[PDB]
Amino acid sequence: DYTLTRIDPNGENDRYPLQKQEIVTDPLNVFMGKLNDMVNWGRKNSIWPYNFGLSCCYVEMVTSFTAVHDVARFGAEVLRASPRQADLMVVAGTCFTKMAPVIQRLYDQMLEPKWVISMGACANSGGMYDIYSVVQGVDKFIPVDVYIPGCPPRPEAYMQALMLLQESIGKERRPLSWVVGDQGVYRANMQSERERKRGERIAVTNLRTPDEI
Amino acid sequence: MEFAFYICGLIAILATLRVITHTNPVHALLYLIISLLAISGVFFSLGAYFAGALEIIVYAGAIMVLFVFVVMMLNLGGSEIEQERQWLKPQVWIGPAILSAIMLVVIVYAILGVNDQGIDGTPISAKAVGITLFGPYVLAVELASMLLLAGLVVAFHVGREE
Amino acid sequence: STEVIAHHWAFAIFLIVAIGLCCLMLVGGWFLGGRARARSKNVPFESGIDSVGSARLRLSAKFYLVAMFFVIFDVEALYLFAWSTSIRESGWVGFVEAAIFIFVLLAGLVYLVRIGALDWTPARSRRER
Amino acid sequence: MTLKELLVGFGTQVRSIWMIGLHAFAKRETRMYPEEPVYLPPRYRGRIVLTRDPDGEERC
Amino acid sequence: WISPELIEILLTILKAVVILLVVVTCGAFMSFGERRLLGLFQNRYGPNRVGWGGSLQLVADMIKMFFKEDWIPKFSDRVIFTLAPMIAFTSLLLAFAIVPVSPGWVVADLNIGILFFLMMAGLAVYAVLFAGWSSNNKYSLLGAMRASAQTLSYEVFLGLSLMGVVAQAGSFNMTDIVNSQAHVWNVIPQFFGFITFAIAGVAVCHRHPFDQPEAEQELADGYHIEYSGMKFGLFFVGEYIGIVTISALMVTLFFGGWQGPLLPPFIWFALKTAFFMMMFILIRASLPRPRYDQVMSFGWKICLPLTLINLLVTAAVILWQA
Amino acid sequence: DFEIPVGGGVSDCYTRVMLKVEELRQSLRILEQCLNNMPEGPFKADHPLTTPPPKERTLQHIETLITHFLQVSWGPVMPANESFQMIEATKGINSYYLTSDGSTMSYRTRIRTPSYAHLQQIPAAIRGSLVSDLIVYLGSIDFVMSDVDR
Ligand SMILES: CCCCCCCCCCCCCCCCCC(=O)OC[C@H](COP(=O)(O)OCCN)OC(=O)CCCCCCCCCCCCCCCCC
Ligand SMILES: CCCCCCCCCCC1=C(C)C(=O)C(OC)=C(OC)C1=O
Ligand SMILES: CCCCCCCCCCCCCCCCCCCC
Ligand SMILES: CCCCCCCCCCCCCCCCCCCC
Ligand code: SF4
Repeated sequence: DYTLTRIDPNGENDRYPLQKQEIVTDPLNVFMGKLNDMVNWGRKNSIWPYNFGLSCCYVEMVTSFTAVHDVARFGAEVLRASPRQADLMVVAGTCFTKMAPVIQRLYDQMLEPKWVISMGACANSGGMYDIYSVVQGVDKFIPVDVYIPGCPPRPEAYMQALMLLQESIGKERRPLSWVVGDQGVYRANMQSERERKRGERIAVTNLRTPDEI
Repeated sequence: MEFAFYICGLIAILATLRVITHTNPVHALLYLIISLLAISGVFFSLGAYFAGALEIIVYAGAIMVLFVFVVMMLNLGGSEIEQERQWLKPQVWIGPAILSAIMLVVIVYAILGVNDQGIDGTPISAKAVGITLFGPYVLAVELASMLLLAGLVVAFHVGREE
Repeated sequence: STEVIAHHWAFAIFLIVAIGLCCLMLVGGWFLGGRARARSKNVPFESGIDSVGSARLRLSAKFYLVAMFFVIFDVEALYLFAWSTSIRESGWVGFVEAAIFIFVLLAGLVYLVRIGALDWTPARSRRER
Repeated sequence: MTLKELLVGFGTQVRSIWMIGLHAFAKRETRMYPEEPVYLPPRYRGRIVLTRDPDGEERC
Repeated sequence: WISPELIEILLTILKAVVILLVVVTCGAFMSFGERRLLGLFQNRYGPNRVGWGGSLQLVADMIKMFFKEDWIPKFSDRVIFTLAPMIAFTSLLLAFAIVPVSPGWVVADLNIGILFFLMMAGLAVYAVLFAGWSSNNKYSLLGAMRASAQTLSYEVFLGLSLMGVVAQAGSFNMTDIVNSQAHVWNVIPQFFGFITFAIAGVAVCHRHPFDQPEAEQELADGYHIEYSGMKFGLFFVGEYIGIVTISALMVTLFFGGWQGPLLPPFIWFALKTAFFMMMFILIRASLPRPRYDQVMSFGWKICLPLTLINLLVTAAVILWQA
Repeated sequence: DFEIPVGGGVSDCYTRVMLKVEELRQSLRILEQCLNNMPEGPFKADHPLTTPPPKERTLQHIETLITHFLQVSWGPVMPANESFQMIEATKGINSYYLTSDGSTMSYRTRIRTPSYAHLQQIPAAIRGSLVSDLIVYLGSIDFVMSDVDR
């Protein structure tokens, strides 16, 4: 129930993303597994976002940064302006055609480990802007870990996607050292939130009438 | 106390030699910083604590403006190192090398011909240096202030762009 | 005595353990964690677009005059460092010498301020009107 | 610069420091997501559903 | 090795090691406390989920930093690039190595003292200079030039601010300085020295409002943008050790250090040092960042004559009562 | 009843920010006046081209159902004319110029925005200054880039 990705920019592959993904089993060792759990906990409980913004979704993201929401409680407030110091790219805005090379460059300039959260309908699929100058989804050329529907998603939805990213990180397998062991990245094939919440979503019967407040 | 003095002297000699025979200006400044740190260590081993203190205090700022001017003009990539490399040739440095060697051996002959009793290494605090500076040596301080003022006036007059 | 060699050993161990700890965490940072591979990984960061030229151009700092004044003022500072530790034994006459020294220092500073030096900001950035 | 400007600036920095200290002595304004549920208005436009009639059949 | 002298040497070495580990741990926990205190200042909480009260956030940060990849760019000068975080980490540590935290608890009882602190500050500027130049980036070069201009601004009066304290104590030793404040603390006679040293010490660590080399709004994080992994963590930890060092030095120089009426001396020293640490955070949260040309003009035209006049008045007062 | 703040003749960063503070205070005054006096009437017009029609009449009348059906599917048919509206936006003056061909879609939609003009003004007002002045100028212009590029 895992997927393995190995990347190779210099290999024979012209289209982005320059990676290969297969479906494998969990490789996980009486102490290596515990140390992998400890580093996964340390990575998931300390995620530093990239100060990269495209459009209105970034405004709601920095609304989440402020005091009335306090995403700092999750340890995700540091907001580095450099790609090298950042661990998470939140594509929060429209993936414009003129900025897709810029987004690809900034994704290349981040360092391992890296995670991608697409925020909003523009970043997910292009959204309302099925237009000549908009890339229909940032996942056309970068691998996206978490998707957030919304236009804009409210800040608590951004923290919900951050918690989903933390749950994804906390059970993935990565190379502990770059000199010993396999260098491929193992990510879990988790159950989707739609089928998980279908039990509690279908059973909804009555809501408050729109004339109230 | 001998070990620190001799190790710092050897480090100063090596860093000075690497300074005078280097093409990279920033690396030369770094080795100059190392050499002056070693000089201050030599000062500290001889009991002149104030001398080493001023060697690190006032030359860290002196080499800092040297770094500022190196960034201002000299850094150009590999072109400046390549241009500096052509000026240094085996004949070019082998010319004055024998002159420096014969001067050094003459000065060494002069040094070895004097009597010795050994440096006791008794520390000299900055209080005694301050007492002597503002006591018997008044006019040295005042005309050194005038000398530094003169150098400042010269620096202002020359260093203006327009 | 014993306290002096004990303090020297404590200072040496402080230096050694500090440098060794810095080296140890540098080695641990370098050895732990997998590497990343990208086509534009080894490119200087310039907000996502390729540079014009390089970052090794010569850059005209406007405060170089202030720098070569700073060296002189640092030497005046070292003279006052030497004076200030022995004020009581210097007497009132030494206070007169230091007063003359400091008066020459402010005379040079007022001269530097008034003649246009120590002012390298552009005309558009002088906050006029 | 003028000495009065320097004194006014020093007092201004002191006043700003004092006000941020009184902000430290104030009440927190954070809504504790996800520990407390987010209050949403009845006509808030979020997840889309298809509803039923009171008879129990789908209204579409 | 059974001798009172050798076990005394071992005890002094152990005390120095304890001081070093405590100040490094205090720098990392001071990063965590900066996050929590900025939350407190800005009507929020900060990290309070990783363990009880967020106490394990620093551990997760350390694990992430150690397992984030440490890289050296191909376009950078590798030796200087690796050297600069080491200097940034170690210079203010060696500056702290002279601070007396308690009677009988000091690493180095130097006769130079504040001179050694001046040496370590003049060596600490070179870390930021080397990081800015070596990374071969344009924002880094601009940040290095801004840091050099900042050093031009502050280092002229950094020592003359404390020369009043040196004149009052009559010596360069920190033990003599804290012993000279047995009757009154040095903040009251040397108040202009106090504020000028506060300005210069905030400028030493490149802390706000004096964060010109790494101004995120201006230079997009400035000189250390190419740094990542444990080199970036080395820069931040060295900055926080610098905060602790400057706070402890100001406590010893202007507030008596460990001297207090009722509490144990280390309790008073820790209370005043934590007070000035939270004042560092209060200064960062409170006031905006000035332009660096204005900073240079303020440091040259205002602070330097103020320190000179303060030294002259201090000498006149000392010789009047002698 | 609200006031329009004006400057002294110099458009500084500080002057623009303080003018926006006074605009915020005047907007608070407008909000107080409209809170104290809000009419009790309809929230939609009685015109046949009001899109969409009121919901309860749509749910229980066939004329309203027909109008709603043809207005949400094909769109309202606005006759062939040119229209223009200029308003004071949050960042300046926002204008819509709409050319209708007599169909249910706009033949031409021209949007004039102030941030375009401000960003074009940027080189003429910051040339010769430092980069810090440019940072303050960027922070004190009140622009977003969806406003500029549209
Ligand atoms: C343990 C160590 C840490 C201790 C923590 C507590 C103390 C921290 C001290 C922090 C000091 C920060 C100082 C910042 C100085 C900035 C000066 C500057 O650049 O001001 C520029 C600004 C405009 O420049 P101007 O000259 O007017 O324009 C010329 C253009 N044609 O001009 C002005 O704004 C004019 C007014 C300048 C005011 C300068 C600062 C006054 C002193 C510092 C603030 C108060 C600190 C606390 C003092 C004690 C309070 C109880
Ligand atoms: C191995 C040690 C790693 C320490 C990591 C510390 C990270 C920085 C925490 C403090 C901080 C700083 C300096 C900071 O620059 C910043 O940006 C404004 C913050 O708020 C988002 C911070 O909380
Ligand atoms: C383009 C001009 C270059 C000028 C270079 C000058 C180099 C001078 C080197 C002198 C070396 C002297 C070595 C010893 C000679 C014998 C002793 C002195 C003369 C009696
Ligand atoms: C926030 C406080 C930061 C303090 C930094 C320096 C601490 C150095 C370690 C001191 C450890 C020893 C303390 C004194 C022991 C003797 C007295 C015990 C009773 C108080
Ligand atoms: S999804 Fe909506 S809110 Fe987000 S960038 Fe697109 S238009 Fe803006």
